[PDB]
Amino acid sequence: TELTKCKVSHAIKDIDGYQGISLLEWACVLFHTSGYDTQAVVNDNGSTEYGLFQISDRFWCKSSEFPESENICGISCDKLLDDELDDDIACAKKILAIKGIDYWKAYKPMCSEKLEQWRCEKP
Amino acid sequence: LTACPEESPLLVGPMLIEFNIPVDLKLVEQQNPKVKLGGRYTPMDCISPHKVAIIIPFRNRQEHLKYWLYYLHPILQRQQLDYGIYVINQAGESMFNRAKLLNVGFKEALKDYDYNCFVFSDVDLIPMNDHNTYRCFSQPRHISVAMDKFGFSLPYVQYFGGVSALSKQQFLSINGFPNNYWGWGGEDDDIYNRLAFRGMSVSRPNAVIGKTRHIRHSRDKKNEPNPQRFDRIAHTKETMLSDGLNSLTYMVLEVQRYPLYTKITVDIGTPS
Ligand SMILES: O=c1ccn([C@@H]2O[C@H](COP(=O)(O)OP(=O)(O)O[C@H]3O[C@H](CO)[C@H](O)[C@H](O)[C@H]3O)[C@@H](O)[C@H]2O)c(=O)[nH]1
Ligand SMILES: O=c1ccn([C@@H]2O[C@H](COP(=O)(O)OP(=O)(O)O)[C@@H](O)[C@H]2O)c(=O)[nH]1
Ligand SMILES: [Ca+2]
Ligand SMILES: [Ca+2]
Repeated sequence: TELTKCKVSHAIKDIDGYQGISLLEWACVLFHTSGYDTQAVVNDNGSTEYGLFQISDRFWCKSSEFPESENICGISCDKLLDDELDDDIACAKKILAIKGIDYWKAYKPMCSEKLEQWRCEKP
Repeated sequence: LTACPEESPLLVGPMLIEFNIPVDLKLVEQQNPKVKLGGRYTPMDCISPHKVAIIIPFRNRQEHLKYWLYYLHPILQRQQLDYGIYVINQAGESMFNRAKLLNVGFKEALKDYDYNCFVFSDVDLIPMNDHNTYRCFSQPRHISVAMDKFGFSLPYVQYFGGVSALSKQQFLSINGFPNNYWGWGGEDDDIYNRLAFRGMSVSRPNAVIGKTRHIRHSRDKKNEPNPQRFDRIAHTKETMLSDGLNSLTYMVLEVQRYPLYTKITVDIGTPS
């Protein structure tokens, strides 16, 4: 499902400030990463990225296309293609703790300025 | 005859845009007797200072073009523009290169006429209000500001995709658009970067005047998101000097002059 900026911000509140990344920055990163589509599926090649966070099967989730994956998040990549973001968030936190915000390539070029536009004012 | 008024008296404001009834380009021609071979139109009433080449990147989107032409020709004539329509068709089946095709359009359109304004438009976006003039302004113009696919709201302030217009001088100023963005996304952000590096800001109509309809469609093969887009967008400052109008190379395979547009099929190479 294609979510809205506020739907996302409300859904991922628990990640605010984690590893120093704010909600504004996450709202920005996720828009550019998956357009807020929880069912986004994209390749580079030889590997595939899933969901809102575009979590890759190369090292993070296990996919049928690459069952030998390290599967660091301990999860089927299909669990990253639905509207329940709790498991996507736990996996993203692992990536953040292990690799860092740099996993998300849109952060630097797109989310280094004009962060205020990403604010959600809906209680 | 004298200069056209700053605002056109023929404008009707909001319009109902739907893709239900199939389009017949033949009827479209009938309904637009004043458009000349190659999709050229020049006001007979007054003199327009806007010599606009409308450039559309294209490949296997003939059905969308029909709707585009069906709606835009009436609109552009109402906007009193001295315009020409150019559909740059990418031959072959390599990754789509939108920005490179837009550069081809710029150079090719200039062979036909002394254009001073270039509108670059996706083949599937139709403006819903004719007050959203398809022409150039003092600053680069972002036209499709309120797309129904984005909830009729600009996705982000630095967004420059969809439909935009650069005067000839603004375009020359940034060395045109990049030729190295293959596959989907990022090229519009690189263009935004280029404009900003040259000290320009983005001019836009408000979100009501800028309402735009998108023709929903399945994604095309050969235009999958570009894996290098974010890394490329972060280096525009340096690559814009060496990748643009000045490094553009392509081969023309065919030029078609139809009554509603000029379609140039080109071989623009492959990712290198
Ligand atoms: O096979 C193809 C692919 C693309 N196009 C042309 O390229 C435009 C954009 O491609 P898509 O419609 O698939 O992509 P988006 O709808 O996701 O478009 C948005 O993202 C693009 C990113 O590369 C541009 O920035 C574009 O201006 C912006 O509206 C099309 O409208 C069309 O004019 C074709 O004609 N055939
Ligand atoms: O101004 C125009 C443009 C196109 N066509 C019709 O559209 C067809 C196909 O045009 P084109 O080659 O651009 O389409 P493609 O074959 O590439 O789908 C023509 O043969 C005509 O029947 C027309 O009648 N008037
Ligand atoms: Ca999930
Ligand atoms: Ca589209």
